[PDB]
Amino acid sequence: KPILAPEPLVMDNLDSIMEQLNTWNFPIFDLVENIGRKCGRILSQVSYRLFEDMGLFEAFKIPIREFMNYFHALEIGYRDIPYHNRIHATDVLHAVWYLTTQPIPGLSTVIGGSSYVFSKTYNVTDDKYGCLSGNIPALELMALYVAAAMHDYDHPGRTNAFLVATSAPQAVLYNDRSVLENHHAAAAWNLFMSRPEYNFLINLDHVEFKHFRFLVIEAILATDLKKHFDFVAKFNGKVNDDVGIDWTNENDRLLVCQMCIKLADINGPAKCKELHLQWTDGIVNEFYEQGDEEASLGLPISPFMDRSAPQLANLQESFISHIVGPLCNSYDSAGLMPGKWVERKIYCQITQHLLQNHKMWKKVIEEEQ
Amino acid sequence: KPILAPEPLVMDNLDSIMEQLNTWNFPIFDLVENIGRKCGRILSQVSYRLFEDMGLFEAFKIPIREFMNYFHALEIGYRDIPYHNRIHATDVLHAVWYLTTQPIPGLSTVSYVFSKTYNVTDDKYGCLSGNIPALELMALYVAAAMHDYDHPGRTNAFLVATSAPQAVLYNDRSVLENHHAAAAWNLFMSRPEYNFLINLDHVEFKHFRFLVIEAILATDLKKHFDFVAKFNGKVNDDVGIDWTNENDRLLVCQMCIKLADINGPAKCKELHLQWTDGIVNEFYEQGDEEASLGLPISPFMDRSAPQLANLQESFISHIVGPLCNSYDSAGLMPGKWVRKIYCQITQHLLQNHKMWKKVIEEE
Ligand SMILES: COc1cc2c(cc1OC)-c1c/c(=N\c3c(C)cc(C)cc3C)n(C)c(=O)n1CC2
Ligand SMILES: COc1cc2c(cc1OC)-c1c/c(=N\c3c(C)cc(C)cc3C)n(C)c(=O)n1CC2
Ligand SMILES: [Mg+2]
Ligand SMILES: [Mg+2]
Ligand SMILES: [Mn+2]
Ligand SMILES: [Mn+2]
Repeated sequence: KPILAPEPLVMDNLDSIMEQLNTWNFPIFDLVENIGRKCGRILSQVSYRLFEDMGLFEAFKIPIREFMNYFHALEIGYRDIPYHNRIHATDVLHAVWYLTTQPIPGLSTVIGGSSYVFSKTYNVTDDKYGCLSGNIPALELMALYVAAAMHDYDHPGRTNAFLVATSAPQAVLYNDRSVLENHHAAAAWNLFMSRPEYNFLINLDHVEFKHFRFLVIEAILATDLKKHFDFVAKFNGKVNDDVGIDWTNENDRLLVCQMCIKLADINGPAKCKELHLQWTDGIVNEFYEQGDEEASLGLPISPFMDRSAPQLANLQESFISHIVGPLCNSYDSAGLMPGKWVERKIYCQITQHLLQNHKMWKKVIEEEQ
Repeated sequence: KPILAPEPLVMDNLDSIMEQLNTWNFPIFDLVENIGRKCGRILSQVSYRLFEDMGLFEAFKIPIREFMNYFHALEIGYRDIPYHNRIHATDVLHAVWYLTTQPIPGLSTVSYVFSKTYNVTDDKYGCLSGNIPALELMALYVAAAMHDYDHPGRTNAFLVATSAPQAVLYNDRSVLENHHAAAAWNLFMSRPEYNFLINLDHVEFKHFRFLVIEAILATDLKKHFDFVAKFNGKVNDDVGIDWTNENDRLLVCQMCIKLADINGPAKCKELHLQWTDGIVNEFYEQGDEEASLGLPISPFMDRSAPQLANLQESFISHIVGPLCNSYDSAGLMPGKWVRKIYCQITQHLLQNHKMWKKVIEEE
């Protein structure tokens, strides 16, 4: 019955691609081909590297075998669908790691902090640059990373609105409230608890484990796009009406973690053209599969989900303008965006990609009109 | 095989008690004895009478057989535990009906239904059923019937502390209330013999389901203070309660199902004390199980060390009292003009509070 991590445990010939993890535009699809399509190891392998990179194994006496057992079971439970698969989960984990360990221009380190981890890739001795992992305790950072790995577990390639409209068993079970996000969290925790071979958290005390579980759940549930505007408003409030992010306040740290996983979840439009376009193919393929089923069931086809009338450019442009753009703006306004001091001015790779990708789609719109 | 209602759908031997439904201190335990303790028909029989009394069957072309099928299946699924049983569910349904149908002094009256027990000659009175559309009222009543379905006689905190499958399933968030709503809707949808809502259109049905869920989830005591604050907010704000606003009517409905859920301390001594025995018995059963494990026994749950009077007094002072005060302040409490108002409900709550204080002093 229990799914255990294959004898090799850590694969050895992937070192060249794995060295590139500390870039924003990590070539994740090249990693897929390297490892093997539907080999089912990308997540556990990347998880190992990133946890190793942060010294999380040592920080929480995590047994590597149980870690790799759980993460393999987890990744096996991601379905082979175009977008919400184990490759997306790996991508999201890489993004929250990048966002939390890379230099942020003019970020202050929290007074009185000794407990925290730092990436081996964070070798700078600058006072002009900080990173989130210096302001967020290791337990909370680990919670965020595990959440990213878990966050879309057993996704069926349909939206919540679809599950609700068709009274799917999941929607009835969760009373039409964050159906998939509740499922991802609940199923992934159930998986964890089902076997002692999965108990990589054996050395947290009872209090720590309970707090960890709470944080993981809050992070996963924050991925419901239905609550996107509420989260952005609430964060904007703390930066505009309030004294800003109190890194000493547990609730402010939670809210940064949630904004962080949200940005990571929908990072595609903020990547280089190549990655962005590959992820686009994935998501629109899931949408059309839903459109097919909606039609066959006599329900009206949802916007942007008709293969016959795609409106691809409109989907992309509006998604960037209404969702991703405001989220990046909000996150930048708090000063959490990785970036570089120019020669003061800040150069920000993430918002620059988002601008270029937005331009690109606005051009297709004119040409098609 | 589905659970269907007993062939003679309406019982005929309960007429002396069922006419007394339009009193606050409905003798519900006498009805239990009339029907038979574990006969399992109390909820469906009361539901029939109240829906009949409101003309809801006619208002929504509800087929009575499917209605009675569902409500019997529902009541069968309430467990035989001391408090969170089908008798509590019936009690809660009776309370929301009473609160929404009975005369409220100086309430402005505004499709809608009215109780047969309500005369329209007295202008100095209104009732909530005149300000809340029939669909929303029906949602509230069905919610009350469903609201504690398949209760295991343990608190959410217990289920969370012991990583019960339900707590893992609902991520520690309103575990029981999510379960009650989800299990009761699953039951409804499982059989066409249960589809008493067949004649709502798609829009109405969706809105109905949303309202029912919101009412059930509002019974989580963890959210008690938020609801009371929010309601006090709308009352003490400008324009007060806007009966034309849907979100203002939802909060009224939620405050109504909340008051009904914990109505016991606002009943006559006799009823109050019977319900007390029930709840403390569930608490001690949980206390037992907590000690069977290595968990510390929760406050007021040790039978070998009871703080009954403290439990009662603090529950009234911290929970019930503020809720009644809030609800009275909005002017929604049933009562009689005697420029003075006599209010049976707040009167009972005061007396029961006094009673427990006295008991605390004697020690
Ligand atoms: C990374 O690329 C993308 C990733 C996603 C989505 C779109 C992407 O690009 C367009 C996406 C969109 C979505 N609904 C929306 C749709 C349809 C269009 C728009 C304009 C806005 C929303 C919220 N809904 C409900 C949804 O589940 N998703 C999945 C995540
Ligand atoms: C109407 O009678 C009663 C009905 C209930 C409860 C108490 C009653 O009166 C004692 C009750 C109380 C409870 N917790 C509390 C306890 C224990 C004590 C106090 C002071 C306050 C709360 C919120 N919790 C967690 C709980 O589940 N319940 C069940 C509903
Ligand atoms: Mg998701
Ligand atoms: Mg309850
Ligand atoms: Mn995702
Ligand atoms: Mn109840």
